Amino acid sequence: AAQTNAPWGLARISSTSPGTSTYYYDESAGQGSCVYVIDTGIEASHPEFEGRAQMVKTYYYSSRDGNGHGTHCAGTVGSRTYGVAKKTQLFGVKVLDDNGSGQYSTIIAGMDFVASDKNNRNCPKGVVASLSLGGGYSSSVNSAAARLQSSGVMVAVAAGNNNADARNYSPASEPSVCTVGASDRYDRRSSFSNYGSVLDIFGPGTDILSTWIGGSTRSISGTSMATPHVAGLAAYLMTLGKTTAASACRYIADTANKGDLSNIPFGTVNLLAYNNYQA
Ligand SMILES: [Ca+2]
Ligand SMILES: [Ca+2]
Repeated sequence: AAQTNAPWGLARISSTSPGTSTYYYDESAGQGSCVYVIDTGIEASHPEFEGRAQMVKTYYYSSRDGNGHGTHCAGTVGSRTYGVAKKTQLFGVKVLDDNGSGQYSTIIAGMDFVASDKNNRNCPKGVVASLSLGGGYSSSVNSAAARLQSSGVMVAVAAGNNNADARNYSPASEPSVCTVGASDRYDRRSSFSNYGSVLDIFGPGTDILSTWIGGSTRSISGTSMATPHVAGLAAYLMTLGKTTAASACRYIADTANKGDLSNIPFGTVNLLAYNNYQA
């Protein structure tokens, strides 16, 4: 299948070179996989989700996304127009308040929640969790992210937006999960993206169009936008039988576009998420 005039990052992920505008993907489109978006929530009524999204848990007064950040990320995973995995199932877990902020004990609780809740849901092709959040190093946060991964969920986390080594941020610094850096439309590392040996992969994160609250859309930037391209891609590959939750990050790295990016510091992987689609 082909989506013409796609957002650039969806094109980038199905091409060996930059500058194309068509997203080429298999029709299966992540059908039968599930992605948990652990964030500010998801506006599930947005037309672009087509009834495929729902809130399953909130740690605040309401389950509503009063911010937009979670809706945007969810959109890049699995919205019709803006998503990598256009037929996946989205579940929203609200660990961040409507200012985009959250305590570490709540974030941890949210990851433990997903590990359990997945056993109650029908996800025959597998389970993915997208965590477009982070702060300073915490061994407990890293530990929760490790638990979620070892549960059998493909965990994808943002590297962070400090133009620094990701080793000092969590859950970015947990080795066992899939730590995602950001690139721009010219195949440069995004000027804000963290880097370092703990990064596993890069994805598109500068000027990413996606769904917003109030039924709208908008284009924002960050490692937060790169993470759901990778989470979506994982879902899409698992539905294809190409990989499993335990090895998806490694599979994505082994099948990535190698060496295309510029401004990658020495010791950081130069690998950009790629679907390898061939009609
Ligand atoms: Ca190339
Ligand atoms: Ca890793």
